[PDB]
Amino acid sequence: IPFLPVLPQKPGGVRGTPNDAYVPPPENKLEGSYHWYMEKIFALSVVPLATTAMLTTGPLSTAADSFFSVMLLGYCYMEFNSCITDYISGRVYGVWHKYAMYMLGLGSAVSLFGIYKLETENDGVVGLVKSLWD
Amino acid sequence: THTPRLKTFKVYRWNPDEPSAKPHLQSYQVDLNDCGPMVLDALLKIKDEQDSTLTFRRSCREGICGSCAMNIGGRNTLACICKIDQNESKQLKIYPLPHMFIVKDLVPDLTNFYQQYKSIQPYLQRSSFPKDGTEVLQSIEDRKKLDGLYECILCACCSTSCPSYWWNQEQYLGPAVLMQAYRWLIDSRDQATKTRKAMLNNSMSLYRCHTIMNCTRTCPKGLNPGLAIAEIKKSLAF
Amino acid sequence: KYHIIDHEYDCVVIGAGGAGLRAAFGLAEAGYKTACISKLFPTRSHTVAAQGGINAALGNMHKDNWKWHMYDTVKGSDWLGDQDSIHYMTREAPKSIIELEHYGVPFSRTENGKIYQRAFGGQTKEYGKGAQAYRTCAVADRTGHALLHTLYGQALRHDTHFFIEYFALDLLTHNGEVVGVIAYNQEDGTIHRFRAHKTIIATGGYGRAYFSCTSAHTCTGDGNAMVSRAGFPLQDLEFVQFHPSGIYGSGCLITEGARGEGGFLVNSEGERFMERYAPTAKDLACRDVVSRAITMEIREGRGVGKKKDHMYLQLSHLPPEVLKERLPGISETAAIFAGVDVTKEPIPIIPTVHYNMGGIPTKWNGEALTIDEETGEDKVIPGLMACGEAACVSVHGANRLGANSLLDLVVFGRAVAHTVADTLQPGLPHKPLPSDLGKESIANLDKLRNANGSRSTAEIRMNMKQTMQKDVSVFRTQSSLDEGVRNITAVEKTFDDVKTTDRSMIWNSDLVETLELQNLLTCASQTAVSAANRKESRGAHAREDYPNRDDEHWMKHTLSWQKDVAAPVTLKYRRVIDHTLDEKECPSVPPTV
Amino acid sequence: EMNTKAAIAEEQILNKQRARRPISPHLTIYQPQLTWYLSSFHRISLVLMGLGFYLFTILFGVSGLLGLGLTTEKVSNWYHQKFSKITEWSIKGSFAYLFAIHYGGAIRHLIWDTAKELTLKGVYRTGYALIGFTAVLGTYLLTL
Ligand SMILES: Cc1cc2nc3c(=O)[nH]c(=O)nc-3n(C[C@H](O)[C@H](O)[C@H](O)COP(=O)(O)OP(=O)(O)OC[C@H]3O[C@@H](n4cnc5c(N)ncnc54)[C@H](O)[C@@H]3O)c2cc1C
Ligand code: SF4
Ligand code: F3S
Ligand code: FES
Repeated sequence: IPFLPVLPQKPGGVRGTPNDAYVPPPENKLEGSYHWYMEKIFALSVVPLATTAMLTTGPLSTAADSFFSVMLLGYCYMEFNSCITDYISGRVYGVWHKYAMYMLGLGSAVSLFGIYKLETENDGVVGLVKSLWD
Repeated sequence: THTPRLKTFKVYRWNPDEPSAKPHLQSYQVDLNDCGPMVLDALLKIKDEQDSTLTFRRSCREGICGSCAMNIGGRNTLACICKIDQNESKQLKIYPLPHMFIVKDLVPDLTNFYQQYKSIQPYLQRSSFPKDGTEVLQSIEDRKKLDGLYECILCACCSTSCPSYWWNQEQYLGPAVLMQAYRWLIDSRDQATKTRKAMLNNSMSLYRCHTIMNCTRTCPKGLNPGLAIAEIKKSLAF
Repeated sequence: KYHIIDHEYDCVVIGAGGAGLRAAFGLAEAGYKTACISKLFPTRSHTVAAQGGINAALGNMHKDNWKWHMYDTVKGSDWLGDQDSIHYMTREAPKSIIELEHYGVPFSRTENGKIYQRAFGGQTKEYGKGAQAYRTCAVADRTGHALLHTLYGQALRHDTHFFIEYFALDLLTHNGEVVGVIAYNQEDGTIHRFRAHKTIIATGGYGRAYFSCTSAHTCTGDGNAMVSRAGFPLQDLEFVQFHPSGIYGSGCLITEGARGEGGFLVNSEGERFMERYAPTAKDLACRDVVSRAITMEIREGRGVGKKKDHMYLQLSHLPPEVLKERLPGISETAAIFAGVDVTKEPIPIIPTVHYNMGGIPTKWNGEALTIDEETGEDKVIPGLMACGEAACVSVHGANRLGANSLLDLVVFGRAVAHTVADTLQPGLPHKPLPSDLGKESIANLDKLRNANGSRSTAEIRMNMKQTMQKDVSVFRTQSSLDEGVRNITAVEKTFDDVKTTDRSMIWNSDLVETLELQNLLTCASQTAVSAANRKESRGAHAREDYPNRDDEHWMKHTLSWQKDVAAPVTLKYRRVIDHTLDEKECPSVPPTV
Repeated sequence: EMNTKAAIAEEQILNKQRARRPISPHLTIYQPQLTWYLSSFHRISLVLMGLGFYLFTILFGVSGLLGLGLTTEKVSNWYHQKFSKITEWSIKGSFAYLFAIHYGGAIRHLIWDTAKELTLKGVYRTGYALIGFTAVLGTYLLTL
């Protein structure tokens, strides 16, 4: 990742001797086990509701499209989030792991308002993507 | 009588008393006729009758200690089970285990791997034993659950083929240590599992797995460290 | 030139096998500052390859009594074992197996819910006159592999400072007593100098002195030679056991469960070896009479093979689901080295060198021994103990019973840990010693490193391996044994013309494997010498020119002395003990046939 | 006290050599297998189609607060005049299969977190059906 600064790392990958155990981080199940639940919820929802987006002829109703447009935002949020903690990690970048988690804040909170101008003024997000073509 | 056939091995090399050099590949021609049917039988003939600066690990030549695991011809496998194809027109490339800080030639530094095996506490943690001093009891259908878990030899041909362990190997435990955290969960005589299922419940120790299973594909003992992770996840939620 | 780094412990242990690990957390469970020095990682040893069982008189498949287990151990040695160590190792055997299940060894269970015991070879109940017994207490085909990975996880519970990948060079001796070791950090290239109070040697056996063995690659005799370079003796080195089932060419091993539950040693003509050339009445006997049964059959010509030095063994009569549940690991080691599966056709077999029933002479409580050179009595070496395969308690004597060497490690590793706790107090200052302590081994490491001669260090090893397979073999006489003593002195004398082409100091795998040749010539010169001075035939030492056992002139062990490579060898003898620990608990057996 | 100066005098001569070791190569030698070639097309296929979902909605979001008045039929007719005729199909042909290898790839993954078909015979027989499903669904979306 160019143009970032890097924290000073461990000399060689390890510090100590093979009888010095690795002390695990404390139990933080809002980032652990609960995050596995908010990943399967948005995956069990955008699979059936996209199958009732090819088997419909016109547009969807605004009720059945607003529930489909929030779940597509939470699905793409939980995959851009795990590409942050996998690549721009915190041992090697430090404070820029938390700044690049804030660009998924006010760069995704204005996407929720951008749906609100597509569900009331215009018609949906499946009405947009069909309108272009394909 | 015996017209000599010549295969060409291409072994990775480094020498840490001149670290200014770059690691390269060196070519050795091995007469395939007076040589054994495995690769370790061909890497020991090079050390006897040619350049003996080559270093590697080996102990039993049977496949049960896990000490000569390398990257032979594209995949991680054990060098005393991997068989030379008797076709002397193609070459062979032998590399160390991928993405490890190597030591001299084909010896990786597995020090971080022995500090992560220590931290899943691989010992029994009961609190009481029967009164006439005999053994603890365990039926056959509970003993059946361990088959395929206790017979891992700790070679790290599964851990060093997993793209999440290639990058986050300082905080992700790998598929070799997460299977042995599961051999002590499903033991029917291990009555402290509220603590074994609590050091895995952080951001990146168990959940840096994406089910891209190179592990079950390249284990040379035929086990399944990819299914044994997806039962911990099914248990930490349910 | 060299970095000397000093340490200061209470009991250092050399070797982290099955027997060095058991005596390294019995020591740290009492308040001692134990340290375990190993060359391999502790789960890469040779006791990872054991695949039989551990004999114990539990009796959860029939009635059993340990007094009968004592009789088969002493009969199976042809009365050369110390009969007070047989009383100790067999009494504390049910306790030291039930204890091994509370550490978490995944023992194969039965329909009752207890530990499953198969039937091995050599043990019969009711004092040698009765039915076959079922005492082996087994995991499926991985009893050795599940015994290391549990004892190593248990020695992570307590504090025990492992020094992994150190090569121990010599014992630090001073005024006739030992005080510690001097090792060599293989990863880095520094010289470490440990100092202890009770150093404990549990290195292992020498097997690589022969051409075709079933040992590992690291089973050079490294603790038998460190002792003999200090001036102390080694006991009973000529008794070498020959396993009757080893794969042709490579030397890999198939278990004795392949004949413990159904097995036919099948000739070239297709019969079972029961009578009329080589065999006794009951089959699957001790390995002494069944290996000399084979080498005369292929000598007469009744042996199947391309060159006809080769045999068969079928595994087709069994049901294919008992070849899967009870013996699964053998089925892969016969399909990749032989290329023939174990369900339709027989497999190739030759006899090869297996186990070594000699080493440092020991009491039953772990302490090493020597003799006082005037009265010839026993005399303990102050500060040195030994346990495992590299120690001759003579609980095996002349022929090790099958599946009895994994009980040797748990029982006599537990005993070594207890007898230090009764004698040494925890916390005691060390005597000050001079600054060049251990200066003879730095001068010997330096000489082998800057070597330049004519013969390479893998060529002298081939002259030694081809000599002791030819002469010191299963059938030996005093006209070819004398040719071996002349040859193994010639190979010893050309070690001062060796050639090493690696002057590096970080992971020198040419300086380690030329120190494993110096250790394997001291162990191998006293094997051909100590067998040319035994004019009898008992156990696994059979002479062609003296075919009867002399109970009145050869009921004695043999001790041997040799200081350096290419030095004269002297021999002296000591009396074998013939009384138990308690004359009312068990009576000692008389020497019969 | 000794043993404390021994784990300091050895570390400083160990950390001097430990910082000059190389890294053995990991990509560009590993074997092309089906297991990390199909689950590296599942991580790509949500980055590219995920940027096209973000970027087409901030444009409707930053023109919501700031008065711009962007409608669906305004930005659609802006799109068609912009790119060339062979370009209007090449984006349309790339994004057709990238949906089908992810719609077929989300169905596959939800079986795997119930620990079914996680053998080695099941990963390959529900990984060849992923290649059939892409070539018959993604081709059907090009005709429409
Ligand atoms: C093929 C085979 C099959 C067997 N099967 C059975 C069986 O079925 N049943 C049975 O009861 N017995 C069996 N045995 C016998 C028994 O398993 C072994 O002989 C015994 O376990 C050896 O254990 P040990 O502690 O004596 O030595 P090892 O376990 O060999 O200990 C060796 C260790 O010592 C250390 N070491 C060695 N040299 C040095 C050095 N120079 N410096 C520092 N450290 C050093 C290293 O850590 C090495 O790992 C078998 C043996 C073999 C060879
Ligand atoms: S799971 Fe397989 S590849 Fe991984 S360490 Fe164990 S035996 Fe080796
Ligand atoms: S390859 Fe790695 S991501 Fe999981 S399925 Fe195996 S540990
Ligand atoms: S030497 Fe034991 S695994 Fe190859």
